[PDB]
Amino acid sequence: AVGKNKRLRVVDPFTRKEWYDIKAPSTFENRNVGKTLVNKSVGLKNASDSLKGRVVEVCLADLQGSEDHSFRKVKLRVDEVQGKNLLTNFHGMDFTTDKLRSMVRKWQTLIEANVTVKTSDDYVLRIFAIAFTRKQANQVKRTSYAQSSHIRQIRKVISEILTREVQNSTLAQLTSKLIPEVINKEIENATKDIFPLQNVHIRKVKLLKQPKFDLGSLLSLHG
Amino acid sequence: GRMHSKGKGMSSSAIPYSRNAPAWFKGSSDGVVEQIIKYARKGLTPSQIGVLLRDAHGVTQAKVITGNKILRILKSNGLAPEIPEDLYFLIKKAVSVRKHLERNRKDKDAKFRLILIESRIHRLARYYRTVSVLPPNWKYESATASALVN
Amino acid sequence: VLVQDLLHPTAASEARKHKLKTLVQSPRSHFLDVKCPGCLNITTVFSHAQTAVTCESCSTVLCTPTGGKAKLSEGTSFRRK
Amino acid sequence: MRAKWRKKRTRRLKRKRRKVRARSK
Amino acid sequence: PKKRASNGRNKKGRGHVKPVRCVNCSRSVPKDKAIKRMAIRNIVEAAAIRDLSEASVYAEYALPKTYNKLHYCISCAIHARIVRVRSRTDRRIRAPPQ
Amino acid sequence: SQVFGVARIFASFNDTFVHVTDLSGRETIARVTGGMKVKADRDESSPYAAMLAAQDVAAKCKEVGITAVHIKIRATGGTRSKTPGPGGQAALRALARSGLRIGRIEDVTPVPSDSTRKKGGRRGRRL
RNA sequence: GGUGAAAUUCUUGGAUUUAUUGAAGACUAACUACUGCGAAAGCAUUUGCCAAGGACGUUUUCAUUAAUCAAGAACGAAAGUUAGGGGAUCGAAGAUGAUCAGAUACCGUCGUAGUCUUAACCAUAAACUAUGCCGACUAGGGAUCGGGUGGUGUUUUUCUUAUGACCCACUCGGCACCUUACGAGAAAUCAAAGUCUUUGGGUUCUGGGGGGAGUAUGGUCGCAAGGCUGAAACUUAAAGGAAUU
Ligand SMILES: [Mg+2]
Ligand SMILES: [Mg+2]
Ligand SMILES: [Mg+2]
Ligand SMILES: [Mg+2]
Ligand SMILES: [Mg+2]
Ligand SMILES: [Mg+2]
Ligand SMILES: [Mg+2]
Ligand SMILES: [Mg+2]
Ligand SMILES: [Mg+2]
Ligand SMILES: [Mg+2]
Ligand SMILES: [Mg+2]
Ligand SMILES: [Mg+2]
Ligand SMILES: [Mg+2]
Ligand SMILES: [Mg+2]
Ligand SMILES: [Mg+2]
Ligand SMILES: [Mg+2]
Ligand SMILES: [Mg+2]
Ligand SMILES: [Mg+2]
Ligand SMILES: [Zn+2]
Ligand SMILES: [Zn+2]
Repeated sequence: AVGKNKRLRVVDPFTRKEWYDIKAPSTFENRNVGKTLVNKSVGLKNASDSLKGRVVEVCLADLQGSEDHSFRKVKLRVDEVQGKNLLTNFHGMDFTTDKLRSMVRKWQTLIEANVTVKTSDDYVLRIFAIAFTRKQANQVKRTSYAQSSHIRQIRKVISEILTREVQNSTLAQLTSKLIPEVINKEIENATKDIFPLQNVHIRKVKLLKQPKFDLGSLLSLHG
Repeated sequence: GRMHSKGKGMSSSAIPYSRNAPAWFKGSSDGVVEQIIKYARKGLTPSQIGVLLRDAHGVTQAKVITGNKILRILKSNGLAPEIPEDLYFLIKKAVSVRKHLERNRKDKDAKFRLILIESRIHRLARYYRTVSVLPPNWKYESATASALVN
Repeated sequence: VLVQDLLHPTAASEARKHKLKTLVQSPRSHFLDVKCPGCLNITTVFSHAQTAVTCESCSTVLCTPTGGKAKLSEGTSFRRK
Repeated sequence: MRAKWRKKRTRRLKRKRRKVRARSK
Repeated sequence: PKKRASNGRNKKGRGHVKPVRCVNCSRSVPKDKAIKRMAIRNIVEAAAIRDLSEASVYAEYALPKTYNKLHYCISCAIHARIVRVRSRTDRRIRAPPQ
Repeated sequence: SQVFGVARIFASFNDTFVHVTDLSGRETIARVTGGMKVKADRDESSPYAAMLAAQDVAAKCKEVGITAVHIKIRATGGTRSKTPGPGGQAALRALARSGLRIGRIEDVTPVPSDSTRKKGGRRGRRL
């Protein structure tokens, strides 16, 4: 603190600022999230200008109530500023590091699957999958690896499933499908033939490309 | 214990004791011979023919039933090919490798493999010359090899 | 150990031992009389096929090839030769 | 002295020797 | 002489194992001669848990664990007492103590 | 009932950060680092400094109106360290014991899916 | 920032830090093992194409076609050499800040060449299992990977299912490992390093005290660095190996 740099009045900037309201899409339960803080609107350079585009990454348990959804995470992009309220849209789903890493146990093969897909709208989504190989309750063998061919087959199946599930309906619809882990269950059901399998999750949904803006559609996700 | 790899395997067919025709098998040796001839005409190599006999029909081994090996039979009828079967196959394999190499150049493993194949072919050629199945001057190259294959 | 009759061993032991490594080499494979559910014809199919063997009269596919022993086509019924 | 270092020294010497030879030529 | 029949490595059937860097000093070490200690530490220290609990919104909360595999070059390991020098007769024990 | 922010603790092996932001994580409410509070240069990382920083942060938070924080704990990451510094735990403790509310705690250390080359060379830091 | 402590360096024209993004080139974490494959060097993101391959199964076919190899070939880590492209990181040289009696060393900060790639070259490494290859035989024991057999064995369930995954038992081939040696060995140790004074299954290569020396010279191959080949004079009673207190 004694060391000084060469370096070759409006104190307390929070008095120059106002609070807003994070409004999540109608897909979730706890529809209002929390508070966001922005500078007061100066003539040319409004408050609503430097807001639309902001990402609020929040826990999925703090939207649904139940803490069986604690490991999941959701990015929400601010779109329409109501005046005090700001309406968000789904931007990206995530897994927290403390579960993803937890589930990567040694002595079993992890199967990871990618896919890029358009929705029934024009949303380009890259969605990821993790599946692990299970010690089938009977086993004496201290491992339970899958053979490479089997793994490949599983991956293919997963990809197919993902393609089927996206391309068919809106991003909102996809989100709805995702929350009670239906897709995962479906995947599990599919892959019971190829290999036992366990801890099947869609980890990570990444948005890449969105259509125009379409205000009406966005609104139809609120009220 | 293998000829070009470190491999040490012992997987092989084990021919039964009795030279005599199996007790359950009826038919006739002549019939078998006829079948073989037909197969040859159709355009099959001895091994393939043998396999067919084993599978679709009651033939265990041709020498067990007819008294003669398939190749011999083929020769007798005037159907045994210009190049012996195994050698031909080897040549074909070599040609494929060569073709592959022509397309992509940096494949060093492939190149290495090709050399091995060539060596094998040469060995076989030498054997054949000694036995005088091939004309005693027959050589294997590249274009010529391709021609032979096709 | 130490003292054995190497000439005539127990049958079970022989069975356990690999083909070739037995006292005298003999195949473990066998031939089969295959009855197709439709027509009354008997075809002699070798237990370790390789080829997709059909009945000589009608194309039905009696056996599909696998690693070792070939697999029969469900509707078919066999009898060991 | 490490063998590697000795080798290096030898190499160095040889370069000089080579140069000398070239000059002579 | 050979101090170890394993050569201190664990490879044999391989030929070349890709090197991992040391987590302590970055001494590039083969992934088998690597000494891999997988540390599952709790994200909050044992004495500071109660306070955190008291603080926390939503009672009956998970409190996660942090996960990492650590790779020590053998010298570093020796220094930091992850591994110790053993007797000729009891070097042989491959089973972990616990 | 609650106003939420993001605590963002970044504790390297030397010098420690606290950094409260809003839920969006774009607008900031006090940084305050370990080097600010203790001017002894080596003590930038030491728990005491971290604690002090946390205390300072808390006051600021109180002034603003942020009753509650989610904590994001971070080590240097990438090629470097990965193990959290000495003054992260202390900072957390300080945060806890200021009357301020807590919930949702995660590690956000930038772990690579195998990365660029690490600093030090083959034989590394030979001390 | 960095550190054992510092300093070098960047910073109110706002460093660090936070959030979204974008580009560029790297690399392929965790999974990852006394596991896989390849002649070795080596080889982990997905998918497609392109040929190749070991093991196994085989009442298929040829019928001694084989084993090992002076001559000759093919590949051959990393550095290094030309000329392009790329140049994020890391970094021989360099700068440069400390530490020291010195410190153009370790530590710190930068940083050309190099690191990546495309055409050439280079031919070496503790290129190590410091164990040449092929074959036979001798001793138990569990594992494990690849395949194949037999189990009214378990589960799956869409009713029998049929696969798949397990479970048990056997079997070839592999990476290993554990205990004993009745054999070896100077011993450390070794299921080969055993079946050797009770000495002969087939073969290629290499060594003959330590230095001088992988030097001198002559070839030869390299654009060059270098490689392969390789002495003698003279010198010396030891150099060494494994174990011991
Ligand atoms: Mg053999
Ligand atoms: Mg040979
Ligand atoms: Mg020693
Ligand atoms: Mg191998
Ligand atoms: Mg090596
Ligand atoms: Mg030290
Ligand atoms: Mg800034
Ligand atoms: Mg594997
Ligand atoms: Mg990976
Ligand atoms: Mg030679
Ligand atoms: Mg290089
Ligand atoms: Mg220097
Ligand atoms: Mg200096
Ligand atoms: Mg340095
Ligand atoms: Mg050498
Ligand atoms: Mg050697
Ligand atoms: Mg001498
Ligand atoms: Mg000694
Ligand atoms: Zn029929
Ligand atoms: Zn280290």
